[PDB]
Amino acid sequence: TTQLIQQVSLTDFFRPDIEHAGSIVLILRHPSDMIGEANTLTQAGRDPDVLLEGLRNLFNACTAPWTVGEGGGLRAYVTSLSFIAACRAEEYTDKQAADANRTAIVSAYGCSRMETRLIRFSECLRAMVQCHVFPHRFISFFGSLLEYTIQDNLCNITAVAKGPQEAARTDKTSTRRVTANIPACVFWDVDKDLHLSADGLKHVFLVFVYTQRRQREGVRLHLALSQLNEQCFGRGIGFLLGRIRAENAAWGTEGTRALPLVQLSNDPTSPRCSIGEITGVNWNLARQRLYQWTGDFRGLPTQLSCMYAAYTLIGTIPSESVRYTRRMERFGGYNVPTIWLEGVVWGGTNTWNECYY
Amino acid sequence: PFEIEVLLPGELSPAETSALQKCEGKIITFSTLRHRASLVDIALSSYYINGAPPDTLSLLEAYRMRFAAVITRVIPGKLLAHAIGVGTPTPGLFIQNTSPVDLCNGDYICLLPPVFGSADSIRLDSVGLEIVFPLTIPQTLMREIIAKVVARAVERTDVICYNGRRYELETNLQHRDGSDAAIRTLVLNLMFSINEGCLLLLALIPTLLVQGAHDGYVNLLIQTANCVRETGQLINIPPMPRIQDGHRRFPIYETISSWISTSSRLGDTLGTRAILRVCVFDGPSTVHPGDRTAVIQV
Amino acid sequence: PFEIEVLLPGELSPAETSALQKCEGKIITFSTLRHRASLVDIALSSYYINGAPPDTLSLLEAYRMRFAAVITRVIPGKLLAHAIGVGTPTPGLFIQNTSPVDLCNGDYICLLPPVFGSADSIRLDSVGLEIVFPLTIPQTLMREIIAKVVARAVERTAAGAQILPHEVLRGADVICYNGRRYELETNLQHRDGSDAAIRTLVLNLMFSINEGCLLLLALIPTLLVRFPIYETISSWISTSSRLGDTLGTRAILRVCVFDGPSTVHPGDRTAVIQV
Amino acid sequence: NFTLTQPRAHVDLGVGYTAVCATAALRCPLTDMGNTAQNLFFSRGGVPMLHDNVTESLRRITASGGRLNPTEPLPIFGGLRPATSAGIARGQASVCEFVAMPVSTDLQYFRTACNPRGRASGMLYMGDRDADIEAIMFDHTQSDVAYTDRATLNPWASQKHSYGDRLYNGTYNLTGASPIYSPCFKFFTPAEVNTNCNTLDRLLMEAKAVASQSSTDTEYQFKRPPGSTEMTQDPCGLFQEAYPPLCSSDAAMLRTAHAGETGADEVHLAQYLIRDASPLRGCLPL
Amino acid sequence: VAYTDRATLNPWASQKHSYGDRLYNGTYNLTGASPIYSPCFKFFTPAE
Amino acid sequence: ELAYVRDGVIQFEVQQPMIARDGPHPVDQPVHNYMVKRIHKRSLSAAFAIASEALSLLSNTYVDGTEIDSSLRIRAIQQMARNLRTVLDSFERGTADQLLGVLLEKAPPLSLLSPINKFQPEGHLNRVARAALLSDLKRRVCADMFFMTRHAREPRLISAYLSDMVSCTQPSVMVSRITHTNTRGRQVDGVLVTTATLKRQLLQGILQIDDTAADVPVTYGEMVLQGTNLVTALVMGKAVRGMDDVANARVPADLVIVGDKLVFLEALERRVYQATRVAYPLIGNIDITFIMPMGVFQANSMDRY
Amino acid sequence: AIASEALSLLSNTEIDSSLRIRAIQQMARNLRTVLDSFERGTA
Repeated sequence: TTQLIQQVSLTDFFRPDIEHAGSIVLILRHPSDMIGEANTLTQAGRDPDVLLEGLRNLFNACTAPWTVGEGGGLRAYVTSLSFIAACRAEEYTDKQAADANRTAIVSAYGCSRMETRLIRFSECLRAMVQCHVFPHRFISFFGSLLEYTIQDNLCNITAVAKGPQEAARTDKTSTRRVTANIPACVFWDVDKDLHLSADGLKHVFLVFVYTQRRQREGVRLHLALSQLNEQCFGRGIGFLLGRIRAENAAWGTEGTRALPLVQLSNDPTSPRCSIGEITGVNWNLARQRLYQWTGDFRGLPTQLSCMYAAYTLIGTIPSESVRYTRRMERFGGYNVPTIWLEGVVWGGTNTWNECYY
Repeated sequence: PFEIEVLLPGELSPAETSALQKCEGKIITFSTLRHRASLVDIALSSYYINGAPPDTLSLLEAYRMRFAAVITRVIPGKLLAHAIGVGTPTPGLFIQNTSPVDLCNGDYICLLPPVFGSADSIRLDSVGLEIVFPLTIPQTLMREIIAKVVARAVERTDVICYNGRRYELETNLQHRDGSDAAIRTLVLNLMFSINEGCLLLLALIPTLLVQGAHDGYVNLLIQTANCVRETGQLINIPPMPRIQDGHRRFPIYETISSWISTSSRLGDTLGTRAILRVCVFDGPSTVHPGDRTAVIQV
Repeated sequence: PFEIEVLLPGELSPAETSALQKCEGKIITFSTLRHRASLVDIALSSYYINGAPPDTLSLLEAYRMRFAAVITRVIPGKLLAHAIGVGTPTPGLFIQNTSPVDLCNGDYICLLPPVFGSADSIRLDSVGLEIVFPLTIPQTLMREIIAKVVARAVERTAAGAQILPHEVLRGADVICYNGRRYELETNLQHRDGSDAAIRTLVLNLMFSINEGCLLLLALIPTLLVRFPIYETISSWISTSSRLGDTLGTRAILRVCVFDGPSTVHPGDRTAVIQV
Repeated sequence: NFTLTQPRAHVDLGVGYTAVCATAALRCPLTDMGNTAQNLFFSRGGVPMLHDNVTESLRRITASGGRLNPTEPLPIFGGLRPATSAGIARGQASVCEFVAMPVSTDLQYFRTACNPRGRASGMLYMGDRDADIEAIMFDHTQSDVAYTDRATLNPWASQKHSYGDRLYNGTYNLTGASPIYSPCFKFFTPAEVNTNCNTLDRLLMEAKAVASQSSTDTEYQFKRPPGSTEMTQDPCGLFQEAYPPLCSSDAAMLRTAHAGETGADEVHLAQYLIRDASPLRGCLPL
Repeated sequence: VAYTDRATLNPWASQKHSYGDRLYNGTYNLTGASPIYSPCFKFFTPAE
Repeated sequence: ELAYVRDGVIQFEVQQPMIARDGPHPVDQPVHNYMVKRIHKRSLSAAFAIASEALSLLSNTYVDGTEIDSSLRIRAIQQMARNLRTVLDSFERGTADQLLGVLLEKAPPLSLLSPINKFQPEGHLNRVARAALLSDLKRRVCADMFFMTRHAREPRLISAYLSDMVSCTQPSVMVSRITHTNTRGRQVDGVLVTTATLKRQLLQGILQIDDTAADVPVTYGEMVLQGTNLVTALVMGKAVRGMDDVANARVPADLVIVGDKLVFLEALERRVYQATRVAYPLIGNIDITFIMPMGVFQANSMDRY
Repeated sequence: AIASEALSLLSNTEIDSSLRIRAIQQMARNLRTVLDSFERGTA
């Protein structure tokens, strides 16, 4: 009943020594098909030169050009989510704690030559979101990482499907039971409608925001904790983001009347031309007197450019009266925000749906 | 594992005990799961907080918000029940058949409130609540029923056929709480299909008509196409649209993908999700209606 | 509390035994639920009714509604089989790789037997029974693959019906992934499945799309700058619901290889597990 | 499956000299001098180019030589590489960096080996000054220990921040991991060194504990794959000195037509001979 | 392969269809009564 | 019986010898410094996969009452015992080959220690001394090359080698100097590993067999800790040990005498490392670079005479 | 709640014996305390 997956990792892009046990990581995928499908994804609305330059500078900044570029065989599979979580937490109206947490993070984990790479990655993701390439089709879920080892540029990263938090009992430290702590500072407050007594098998929705504003488009991590199905949650995300949906629709319309043919089709003695069409003697001489309707397709070439919902049903919890607890600790001089989430199980399939209602 | 415990209220026993004994394999459904389960929040709560008690929208909402619950053989000691979230099935949770048409293994039967003939009601003197019996109506039947309902609602702004069996039905225009939602959803779905691929599809209508002169499928396609084949020939339409982005990307693929996505979304919204697949063992799958039917967990 | 074991043909032809040994590692479809499934394949294509018997949908439904099984080595006198469908779970199963497409661990995979081109199968002259091995692909990639196939079929039909050429070179159409090249629609001949079984389905989808777009364009847009006329709409809704129900979502397969190789090729050591 | 694991620990009690090693042997050669070109066109930015009709001809001319080159569609993006061709039994090819220096060069300096860096540097000042290390290598204003009258050689090749640090060293994220890697980059950046109690341990750790930077399995001189396990030493990577091999202007004198014994000519017209610094004439008939 | 500076050695008989290949090769033997021997065929077809 | 030792280090009192001058310097006081080290960790895992046939055969509990199933069970247990013995032997060989080499970075002491005891009197060098040392090192690394290999036909460099080595060897500790001696009463030096051809050449040239004494004493035993000590150590966390300083198989083994040193050579080229997937250890590599001119000319003009 | 301690005792040569003895003593003390609490509640 226990399954393990072994993956390789590098040292120039990930440092397992800083990361402790019980962390949650997500497996990515190489954009081998994305670099080819970006031409169709960008469409005639925008130009592909910006995306080409972005990927060119991303490849130039990335080390080992002889391995990456066309296949994720010798690349770093596991990537730390703390950096992207901190980067995407700017647009959350809460930065007093974020700045204090990031001042030490940049000083310790960063420094050297990393600001240029960070800016390049930020602009690459901004260009990807602006061009509507949909890069969220490579995000998955995994279990806790309670074991890690590395000797020389090779990390034996292992993970499990479920979570044996109540049965691991490694007893490899001073503690008696294992635990898994992951920050949840990007948890969206969706209790405004469920503030009443609501207990049971709560579902976690991984919703990705897809804004279509002017030079402020990006994807920010979001979390939810409420017992709901795929229909009620969809309706809520539909008629709760109405203002931003209307703004995106108005921004994306970067640019035709009724017709009485229905009445004459409904009433009897309608003009039918079947024998003439079959014979072909009036293939083009009979359609010249029809209704042209002066139709134009320039009003709205595409309609899928207003997508703003990318929720995924990943993560379940059967414990009643859920309440997160935050404490204070130290890792040698820098406090870390940790949430005690132990003795729980998770599972389920991923459902990537693009809703633009 | 985890299970929902059902309490036994005092100063009441005979009528409900006899009803449970007669029900045997009948199962119920619960909305909120906790350390204890009650009986008031099944029918009275669903029929309250609205003033006028409806019969379709409220029942559908309750079914969507509820879960799957099974009932095993009742013992005189206490009440026993099992949840669908666990993966340890136990023989003895077989349910009865409440459909005039016999069923067989291999069909993904969903759940829906009884609307073709309603259901029997049992009067309770201890609390005063009713019990709703789930039905196994086929998916196509409820699909055509909801299609007729939405067509009648659109007309406002009665006879079905099943293997030669026809009977009179009732109207569903007394409540307009879901009519506006259906109108909004269909309007959104229509507004999500403003792509230019339909022009390209209609550009081949004369060629398809010519090719179908000897295909032989016209005798079957006439019934399913009675107005589209007439409206498509009454519009001239631009034969060759101007090329603006066809030299770089193929536009029909995007339109096809969007149509598939919106059709799947509409199907998921309408047909919702089922509960479980019914499978029997030992004897043949042909089970007489109104008798015991074997139900297992897959 | 017993299991079901397949039959073992004793004292068979040396060629037949060699073929069985060679195909032992290949995936073998499970038999019927009750007793046995031997004449089902023969009777599947019996209703030809003076024409091509429609079998693609029937075989797809059978594969979706039927499980799989894992065979073991052949011993003269006694045969052993393993089943994890309705029987007892087994501690790990070994199945050789079949799908040439690259797969990644830790992701949900689906099963869908291909119907375009050709597929691997085993047929014996003295037996007369053939087994088609379905191809396992992730749902996300499968949706794109089927959408591209539908678009290519539609464009081919348009080119063949319009008489004059209508294919516009939009650029390269080669899919590269982990150093593997995959070219689609490389030829326009011997298309035995392009417009044979799926032709009716694509025609129905096209006419439903046409009627829906006409109905919406009749009166819906307003900001752009005796016949009830309801039977057609009801039939379109019914057909859309039927196709949505028959589309199906068979996501029960999963891949999990313990310290397996990065690259995957047919003829490797993989694992089979469910969720 | 039955998996058994048992942790093991090992301690040490000898802080001083305990290990003795003395080996002297030769094995089959693996790599020799190469004649491959360099991927100078992979600049990724620079002067704009619009004369396509002449650039295509230049590319065809430079590809007709027979060296490595990209494919026909010119894949300037990604990591596409030409397919490896067959090779004769001669060794492994390698790059050859070119340095522009004045023709006027002292013969004594060439005889006594030359420093590719340009000037010898030493960090044995116990950190008396942070800028002392950079001054002795980028001053070019004081007399050197090797030249009694001159200060630095190759005035057109040794600079501070114009040519040397711009090209030979590589800054502003321009090194990367391309197959055309400069072997002299390993001793160009002093980086940061650690402190200790005595200098013996410091010099021991400086002269040892060196990891590989390339692989000899392919003739293209690719980077070391992650996870490989190999051991190598670079004694000449820290001494900043490389003795020239046995080379001469004319092969007539090196052919040794007279054979038998050997002689020594002091003053000649245009023929000069330099003895090899490594006495390996008796090992293998060269 | 041997010397990359030059193209090939003996271009007149390095195409598998030259005068020598037409005359003897290793399996042609177009002559009627010429006194052939082993080296005339072993120099072109070194088995497999 | 260890779970968390935090890289413990034993305590000892060792004072390095110092020279005495008693010249132009006043009376001083001794100065000592204390340093700490680190302890590394290693592990090795093994596995042996098997099919379900063995467990299906062993889970019958004599369901048929015959001798065929008994014979099958006995052959299965014999096969699994043989596999266990084979994997145990492979693990023992792996640990044996891994035990050789823990300080390969500083293994060669000659090139990194001879100048120190040859020119530096106490490690304090000024600018001129440092320049002289650098020049000597460059001359040594330029002239050494393969001179020893070229002049291997002359068996007289051993005296020079031992004379050079006698100025760099120092005595080890005296407290933990417990070792097993031969019947003669001479302590051994260490274990040397070399190739079979080198060992044969040494035996035919210099090494003469003159001693015969082999034994395999078993005195390590299995130490145990009392309950009171265990609890009094685990109440605080720190584990203590010692508290004593108040104030079967047969394997041939021989020894040789080369004068003032007693070193024995043990080479097993064919006995072990046979049909093994692990490559032969002690295979190092070296790197070198060369510089050549291209179109050079002299600066003057009165030289072509 | 009794599942956690039972699982810890089941699923986990003097330290282990001492730990087992301490766990058994703690379990006995907890059982005695819960029995006394139940008796007091019944009274």
